[PDB]
Amino acid sequence: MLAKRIIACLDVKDGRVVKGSNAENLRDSGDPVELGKFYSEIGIDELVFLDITASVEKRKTMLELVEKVAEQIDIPFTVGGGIHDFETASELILRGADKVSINTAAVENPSLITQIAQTFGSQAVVVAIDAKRVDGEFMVFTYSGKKNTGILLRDWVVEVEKRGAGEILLTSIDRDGTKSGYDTEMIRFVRPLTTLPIIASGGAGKMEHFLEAFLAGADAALAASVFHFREIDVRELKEYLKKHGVNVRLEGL
Repeated sequence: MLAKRIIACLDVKDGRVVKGSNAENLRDSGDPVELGKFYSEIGIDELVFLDITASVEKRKTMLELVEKVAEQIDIPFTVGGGIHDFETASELILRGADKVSINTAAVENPSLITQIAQTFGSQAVVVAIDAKRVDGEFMVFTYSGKKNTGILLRDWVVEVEKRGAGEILLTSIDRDGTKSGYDTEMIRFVRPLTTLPIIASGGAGKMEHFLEAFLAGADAALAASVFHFREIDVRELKEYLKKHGVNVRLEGL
């Protein structure tokens, strides 16, 4: 059966991971190399490096992060945050990013998905879909959740797979950071619409939330807060999930 993955989202500013959380077991929890390597060693399956500024000097600083991270970590990582075009995605993958996450640029140019997939393989292209329920209908939002595109989530999911994406990173904006649970209604809504792996994102607060995301059909669970704020232990989480039938990888724990 398909693997079920636990993925940590590391928010990045100026090539460093947003700090303020005290990893007194680490020398510098702002270092993407040291932090990513640590997560790799404690059982995280993949990383996402999300540039949350996505703007000034982002291009160069993210390239340097990729160069340093790729040579030191042994689990896959995705980069995202303001990847606007094929050349930017290409540079990141060529420097060692395993995957790139595109969102606004994909909505505005869906064949960008296909271009990356054809050059680098579909597995290198993650389409991040940020959605909200708008008057009872799931809609796609771009520009960090500030633009309702008026595109129905249902239609965009189908198009994204048609365009050759390898995975969908499905973020419920309205649960993100709330620690209130993943948007399992959204996950369940998307599940029958695509055969692609769905990375659920936004809302994780406790181990049981991960179980619910997987029961809703997620193939991976992404979380920022619970790892950033050191609220959940990765090994304890995987043991609990495996006990409840979820096909997580316990190797190396």
